[PDB]
Formats: sequence, structure tokens, C-alpha cells
Amino acid sequence: DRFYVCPPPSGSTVVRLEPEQACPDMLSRIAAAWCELQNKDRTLWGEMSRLNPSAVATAALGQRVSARMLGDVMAISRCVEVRGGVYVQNSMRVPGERGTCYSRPLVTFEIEGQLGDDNELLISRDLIEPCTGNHRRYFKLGGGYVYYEDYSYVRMVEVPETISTRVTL
Amino acid sequence: RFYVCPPPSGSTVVRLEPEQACDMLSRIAAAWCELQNKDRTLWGEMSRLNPSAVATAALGQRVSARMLGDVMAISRCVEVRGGVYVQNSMRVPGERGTCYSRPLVTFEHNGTGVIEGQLGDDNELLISRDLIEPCTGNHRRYFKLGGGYVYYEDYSYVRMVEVPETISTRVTLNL
Amino acid sequence: DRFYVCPPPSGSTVVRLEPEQACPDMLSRIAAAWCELQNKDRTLWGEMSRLNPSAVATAALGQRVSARMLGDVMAISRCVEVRGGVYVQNSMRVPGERGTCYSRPLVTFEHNGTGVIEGQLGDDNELLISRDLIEPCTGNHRRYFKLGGGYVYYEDYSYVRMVEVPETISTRVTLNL
Repeated sequence: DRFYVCPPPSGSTVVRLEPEQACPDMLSRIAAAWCELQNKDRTLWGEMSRLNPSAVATAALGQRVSARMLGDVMAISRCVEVRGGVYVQNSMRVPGERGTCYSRPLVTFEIEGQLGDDNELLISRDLIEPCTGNHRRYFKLGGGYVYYEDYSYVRMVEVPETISTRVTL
Repeated sequence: RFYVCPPPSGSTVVRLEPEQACDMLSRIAAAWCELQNKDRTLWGEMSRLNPSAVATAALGQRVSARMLGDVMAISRCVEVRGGVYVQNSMRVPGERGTCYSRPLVTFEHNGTGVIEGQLGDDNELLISRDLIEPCTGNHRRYFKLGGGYVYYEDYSYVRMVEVPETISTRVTLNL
Repeated sequence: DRFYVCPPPSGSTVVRLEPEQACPDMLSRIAAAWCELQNKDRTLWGEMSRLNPSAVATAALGQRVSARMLGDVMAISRCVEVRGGVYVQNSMRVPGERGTCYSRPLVTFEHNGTGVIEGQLGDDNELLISRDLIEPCTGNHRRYFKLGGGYVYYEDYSYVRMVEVPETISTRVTLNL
């Protein structure tokens, strides 16, 4: 899948989450339940907007967007594809400090940033954690995954095993 | 509307209904069942951070709630009757650096008298004024207030606004 | 329901949450929206999998598993039934320091792999071998923990009685056909 950078949301585009919607023979009990379902779910969507507004808004608009909460309202900025080659960097240790490492891999792309959630590329290399033993991480990188051990790069891996929360109809 | 939330007591205690035992309208019915079983886990996880919002959704009436271990304490929320005064400055008078996360309000009714509290989520008026955060530059906020929203640049009131711009995760089913 | 121990997931089995799928007159309008609904829904599961991957995994599989993140992927390990009896401690007060307390009850139970484990009641009837879920103490302290098919009641950090909570609240949407 594609790489995006996410431009900071300005206080310009301000939107909110579509409120609960009023609700209206076996094609009719289904329609009302479907409505009541959608309404109730909005409470879950509400809670997520608080913490992960970006991901609530991408799902809502069907496009890659960045978001921040400015209180009780959302500030939307469109994301941009990175056509280039992206390159991951061997170490994940911070060259100026010991006992601190980047929590996610460093990359360079066409600038010196680091890998975010779901193939987002950041410019800010500032996701850091205290270092650990048995440090093992798999990071989604484009179509595949890249594996790290003791914060030193190891290999690109496939992860075929899959778990699902879909309901089959 | 507006609401005050009394603190729930250990009087009536409830819990989330557990997962349930489960031609085309039959498979659909089955999927519908399973979907409810699966969503159940989403509701459970939220009920720990925000039991209130879980309860009110499940109840149909604005309620408040707290977790007592794995069980939930409830109280109905009182509907606010009367005018409201929104303060203009969200800076705490007591200290520099620290301010209010949401706008202060004064309103009044029921037992017993005028309350100096603050604006909560989803048009809940709080009594406790403790929603505190250190000051930041270029600090824009909006806060839901009744139907519309109240704008706030660098920690003080500007104007009343609106938001025609609606974003939906809702899914449509036109039968 | 039944009790469960949960071995720590080594990265031996590592999984990912299955991606969204491309979506295909009145019956069609449904399966379409049903598919768009699962698609949308996946963002919620993506989120939860970040705080409680164990619960995301057990819902997915239909069995009690315990998970932990290793980056953007889930280490899975299948949980095992505990079958012997169980001793519940009366006092959720921690022995070492005043003011510090367990936030879930202490249990002792016996396993088949290892022997007697001095553990602790956890969510949805899981038994943990650790005894380190620790909050500070409080007055006015009332808790109800899920234990077997009932709930056990504690006041001021010490056992009281075996309650039942008949009272139920629900987010379910009924559909009758």
C-alpha cells in the first residue's frame, strides 16, 4: 500500500461528526434496526474521535486525512502520496543518548523522518522510548513488514497469518 | 438541552448484557446476531474509560455512571432549566501557566441555588471546576454549546459560531 | 463461565488484523451496505487492538487467546482452562506498604503444567499468575469482581459476600424476522 505524508491541520477547515439520525415488512424492521445500529455506533465513533481523530476522519471521508481536535470540533488536512522510494534505516537507537531509542523505524524519503502508523511518513524523528531487552518489533512498511531486533534492522518479513473481526453474510 | 449529572450511588447496580446464543432472512438474522456478539467487546472496552457514554447509549436517556470493579453504578441526569452565563476568560485567576481546558459557566436550579461550574461534553454542565491544562500559544478551541459552538482564541471568548460541515461514518441503506 | 490461564505470547505466532475488502435490487442494497459496514467497522477494531489486543483476538477467533503487540502485528497465545478449585483471599490490602492495594482479588489455584500458583483474578474470568495490579487505597471503597458465574463483593479492601447481579443493561439492537 501507498505512503503518505500528513500536512498539519490549520484552523481553517473545521468540521464535526454527523450527529445521531432520526429513525423512520421484513424490509422495514431491518431498516429501522440498521438505523438504531448506526446511531448507537456513533457513540463508539465519538470516543475514537477524541483520541484518534485522524483515523475517524479517514474512514468517514474515504481518503487519507490528518486530523486534530480543537476542543469539540475537528480540523482536517488532506494527506499526500509519496511516489518515491522509501528507505528504512538500520539502527533505531538515538545517536546522542544511550537507554533511549526511536519507538518506530527511521526512514529517508523524497528528507529525514520516521515510520508512523499505517504507512504514514513523518518528518519529525521524535517518537522515542527507553530501550528494552528482547526488543522485537514488526513494522508495516508499504506492502510488507520489516522486522527489528534489539533496535537493529534484520529483514523484511511477510506475515501471512490473519485474524478477522468481520461478520460473514 | 443542558444537563447536570448527580454522582451515582451504590444503590442500583447493573452490568453489560453478555454475548448471546445465536432463508435469506435467516442468514441475515444470524449475521445480525453475530455482529451484535462481536460489537459487544467494543462496548465492553469503552465502558472502562467512559461508562457514562456507554450507559446513556444503551439506556436512551442521558445518564452518568462509574465502574465499581466490573459492575456499573448509575444515576439519571437532571435536565437544566434556565439561563447560563459563559465566562469570557479561560485563564485560572490563581496562577499563570495554568488555565481551564473547557469554558467556565454559571447557571442555577433545583436543590439548591446558583452553581459556578464548567462546560462538559455533549452539553453537560459540571459543578467541579478542575479541568485544567498549562497555557499554550496560538491556542484555538471550539466548544459545543447548546445547538451551536463557542469560539475561543488564546484563552478568551471571541464569538458564537456554527458548523454546517458534517462528517459521517454512518452507512446508508435505501430500501 | 469457566476459568483461564494465559501463557505469555512469545512471537512464535504473529498475526495481523485482516484488511478491508473491495465491495460488490433490494437484497443487493443490503449486502453492499453490510460490506461497507464491516469495512468502516475495521477502524474501530484497529484502534482497540492497540489497548486490548487480547480481547480483539479472542473475539476474532471465537476462543480465549491472549495477545500483545510487537510493533504493528499481534503475538497470539491460546489460553488454557483451569479446572481445580480456587481459594479467594479476604484482603485486597497489600502486605508490604500501607496505603497501597490490589485492585483485583488475590486467588490461589492449581494448574496441570505448573503446580500451585499464587495469583490474581483478572478480566472475564482470566486467572493471572502475577499479583501486581496495584492501586492506592481509598475510603468509601466498593468493588464487584466477576468470579465464575457470579460476582464477589468487596468493601474497604476485604471480602463480604457472593452477590448475584440480575440487573442488565444492553447496547444490542434487536432484529426480529
